Amino acid sequence: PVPPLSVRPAVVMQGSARNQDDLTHKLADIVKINNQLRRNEQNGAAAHVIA
Amino acid sequence: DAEFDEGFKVPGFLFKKLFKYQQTGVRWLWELHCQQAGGILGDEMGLGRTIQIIAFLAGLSYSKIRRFEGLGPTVIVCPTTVMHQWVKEFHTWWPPFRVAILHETGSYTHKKEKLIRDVAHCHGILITSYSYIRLMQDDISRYDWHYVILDEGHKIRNPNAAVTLACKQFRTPHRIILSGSPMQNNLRELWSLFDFIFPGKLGTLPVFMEQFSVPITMGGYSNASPVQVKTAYKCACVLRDTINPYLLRRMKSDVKMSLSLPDKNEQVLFCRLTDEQHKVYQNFVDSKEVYRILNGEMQIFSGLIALRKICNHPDLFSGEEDQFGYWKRSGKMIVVESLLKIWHKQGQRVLLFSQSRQMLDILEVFLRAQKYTYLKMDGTTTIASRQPLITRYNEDTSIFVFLLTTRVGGLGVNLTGANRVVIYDPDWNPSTDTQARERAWRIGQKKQVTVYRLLTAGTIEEKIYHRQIFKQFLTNRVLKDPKQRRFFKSNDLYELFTLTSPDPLASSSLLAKMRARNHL
DNA sequence: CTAGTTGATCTCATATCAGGAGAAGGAGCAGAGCG
DNA sequence: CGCTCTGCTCCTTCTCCCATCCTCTCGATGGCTATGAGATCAACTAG
Repeated sequence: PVPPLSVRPAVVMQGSARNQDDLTHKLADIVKINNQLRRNEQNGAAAHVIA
Repeated sequence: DAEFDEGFKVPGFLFKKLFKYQQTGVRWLWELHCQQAGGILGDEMGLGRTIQIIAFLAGLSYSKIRRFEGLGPTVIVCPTTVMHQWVKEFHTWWPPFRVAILHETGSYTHKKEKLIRDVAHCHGILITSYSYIRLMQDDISRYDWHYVILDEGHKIRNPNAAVTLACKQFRTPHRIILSGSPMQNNLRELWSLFDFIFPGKLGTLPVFMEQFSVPITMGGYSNASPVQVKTAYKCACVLRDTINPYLLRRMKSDVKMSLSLPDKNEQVLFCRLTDEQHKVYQNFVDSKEVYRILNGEMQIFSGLIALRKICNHPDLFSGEEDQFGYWKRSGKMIVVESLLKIWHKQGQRVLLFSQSRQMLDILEVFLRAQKYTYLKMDGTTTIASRQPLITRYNEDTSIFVFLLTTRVGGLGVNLTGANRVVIYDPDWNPSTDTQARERAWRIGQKKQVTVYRLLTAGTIEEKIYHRQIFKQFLTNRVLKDPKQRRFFKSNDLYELFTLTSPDPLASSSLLAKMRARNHL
């Protein structure tokens, strides 16, 4: 379960740079590796790579 | 008539029109039909590969082989350019079949599903495109097709594309791929093609990679240990043996004496980057963006696009008589000017290809700037105007040069009218430029043709050239012969951002064969 | 009606040290039935 | 007479917890993840 935006608000700094929450960065890592694992299982990858 | 094993009689007049190799093909296709297996017609393009399907299906219908009384409803999936070409071909080489086109152009002018039903009931030959296959996997895969020919079937080379899955939803065993190059980048493409034609032969995709792609690839690298070279050699031979029955690949050397093609040439020209071109390239390689890409902070593709553009023309930045797309601003355009000058003086028809589409526009405005009468043909040119454009260019010699994007420019069009071919822009895919250059040197090309590959020395394009060479060697190692020489020129790393301009078997035959393979 | 044009809009292809306390598990082992 | 099934010890992980509230300053970090060709389709635009 990925929480809503209220639990991880993207606070705007003095300028326009929108800083993301720690939860959002972590979910970014999770989605990155999840997509990476999904393609590695779908396409050519070694068993140790998937592991 | 000509007669084969069980009941296959193909009409004699039709047979006599064929060549010897095309006759072999027809026999091969029928043997597959007997096995109920599929195959890849990997004949090199121009070798009249399509005619073989016509002959075989004609013979099958005529023989009335016994669910189906001869030839049932069948679907042809071919690239959008060539649909009417196939219709024309069926119509001439065998009028009796009904060949319905499934397209916006089409000829039906009602709902399409009615047409699908009509063909599936009256047993026609439904031509369609890969898109309409992707978009009506539901409708189309409800009608017990008898044959599922895919022309230029390499488009199914991605096992996960939607079109691939849609094509692999068809149920009949009589699946055929007509693909001049059934392997273009790596064997994953091969597995995909075999999994359409013959779903189990090469195993699952993971297992295929594990067992074949990894070893065969590792044997190509320059630094590979000899042990690994020999594992690659073994695996490559196993693969050829596995795929031998189901791939009929006649190159244009085992038929040349029996077919009499003209001379072919493959010159390469290492173009030199002009001053402004050099400056923009030298700056952008030194730019922070390239440095960040080297650090892996974002996608590499952006950098590669930028570099290719720079080498292709300074269209990163535009600089009277210095308007956008000015020839003198970029060296390759200077070379093209000289070549088209000499060739126009030779009264010769040229065929200029470009991987890009907007660059095809800059080439177009150039050819306006010159007095060269051209005809341009890319993805934006209407499909209905496509085959008539090809026919027009082939019928008269008034049209001198023929701008082409390689993606529609390749893929089954016949362009025998042109004589000289120049590949202006490299690709990461060797097959693209190969089919491009092969548009001319086909059956019916009654005049000599030479191929010029224009390349920028020391820039990205040379490294892309190295990529497509390494790919070509990998394809050769598994299609033409596994004794390929190792690609020693480069280590093929991410240092391609630099500018370095010039200046019964009786169980002893078996065991002997086994010992041979396992000695490697 | 019919080509032609034009947005969207999708798909596909390209690359490599001054904590402490308590609770839970495991290991070693004495010993007691007991078959 | 060896096998089991306790159940005691001892160690060893292993986890958790560490007053309230309030003021100020100061330093760091605060990113996109791209491109283009071809095909469909539906909107117009002209004929």
